[PDB]
Amino acid sequence: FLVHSSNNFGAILSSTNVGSNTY
Amino acid sequence: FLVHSSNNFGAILSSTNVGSNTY
Amino acid sequence: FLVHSSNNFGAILSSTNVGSNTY
Amino acid sequence: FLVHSSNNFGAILSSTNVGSNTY
Amino acid sequence: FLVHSSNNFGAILSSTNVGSNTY
Amino acid sequence: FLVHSSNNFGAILSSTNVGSNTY
Amino acid sequence: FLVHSSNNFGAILSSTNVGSNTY
Amino acid sequence: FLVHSSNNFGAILSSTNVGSNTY
Amino acid sequence: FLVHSSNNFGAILSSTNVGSNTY
Amino acid sequence: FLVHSSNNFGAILSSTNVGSNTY
Amino acid sequence: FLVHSSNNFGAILSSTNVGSNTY
Amino acid sequence: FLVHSSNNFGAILSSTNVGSNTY
Repeated sequence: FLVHSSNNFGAILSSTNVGSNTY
Repeated sequence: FLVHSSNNFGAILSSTNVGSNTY
Repeated sequence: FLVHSSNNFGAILSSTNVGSNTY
Repeated sequence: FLVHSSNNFGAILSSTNVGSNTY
Repeated sequence: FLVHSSNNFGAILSSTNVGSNTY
Repeated sequence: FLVHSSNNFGAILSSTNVGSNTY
Repeated sequence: FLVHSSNNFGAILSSTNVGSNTY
Repeated sequence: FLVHSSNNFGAILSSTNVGSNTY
Repeated sequence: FLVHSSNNFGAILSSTNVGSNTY
Repeated sequence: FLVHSSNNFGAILSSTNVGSNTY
Repeated sequence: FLVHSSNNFGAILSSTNVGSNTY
Repeated sequence: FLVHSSNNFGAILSSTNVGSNTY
């Protein structure tokens, strides 16, 4: 018997930069 | 019997920079 | 019988820089 | 019988820089 | 029977720099 | 029977620098 | 007069997971 | 007068997963 | 007159997990 | 007149976990 | 006239965990 | 006239845990 509940009521602003690597 | 509840009511601002490595 | 409850009501500002390493 | 409750009502500002290592 | 309760009502400002090592 | 309660009502400012070692 | 030279002769294996956040 | 030279002679294996967030 | 030279001849293995935060 | 030279000839293994915070 | 030279010939193993904070 | 030379020929093992704070 497993129960997983996730409730979100809030504003979420996200910025993600992955890279910009010089080889 | 397992119960996992996560409730979020707050604003979340996130910035993530992964990289910028010179090799 | 396991119960895990996480409630968040507060603003969260986060900044994460992982990298900028010169090799 | 295990109970883990975490309630957060406060503003959280975080800054994390991991790196900037010269090899 | 184990109970772990953590309640936070206060502002938390954190700064973390891990690195800046010259090899 | 184990009970662990931690309540925080105070502002917490933290600064952590781990590194800056020349090898 | 600015000169930026980056030469890489070594194998580079990288894994990056950004996310897996429950709101 | 600006000169930017990047030469790469090495194998580069990369894996990037951005996401898997439950809202 | 500025000169920045970075030469890498060594194997580099990196793993980065940013996230896994429950709100 | 500025000269910055970084030469790396050694294997570098790194693991970085930033997060896993419960709010 | 400024000269900064960093030469690394040794294996470097690093582990960094930043977080795991309960609020 | 400034000269900064850092040469490393030795194995370096490091472990860093920053956090695990209950608020």
